[PDB]
Amino acid sequence: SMDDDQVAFSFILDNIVTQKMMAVPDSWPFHHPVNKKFVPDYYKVIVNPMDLETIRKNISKHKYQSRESFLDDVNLILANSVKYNGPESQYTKTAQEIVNVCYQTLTEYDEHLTQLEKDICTAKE
Repeated sequence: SMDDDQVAFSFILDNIVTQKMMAVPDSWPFHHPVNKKFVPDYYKVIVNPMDLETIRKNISKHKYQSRESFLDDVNLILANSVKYNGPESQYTKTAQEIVNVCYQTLTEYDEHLTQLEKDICTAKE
């Protein structure tokens, strides 16, 4: 957490969110938790809400020690959209672009994230 490997790892994840996932066109509705004022039934239907701001807060708190836990929350954003909006909703297509560019960027950074993950895991000993 305070160690530089965790901080460097969190920094890379935050940059994927801000530079790539939040840059997806029309992605604003995913940037923050759903507003109940405009979507009144949302929290009755979706039991485990997730959004990009919540992911960034988790990164800031160093919640993620590897990409598997990060991806679990990223994929939950899409899972909720399929359930709430439907599999062919414009909003679900946006969520899929967000998820897709996240995976693509992780791949571009693989060798580097792999090293940080290994060292973070090593230090947990």
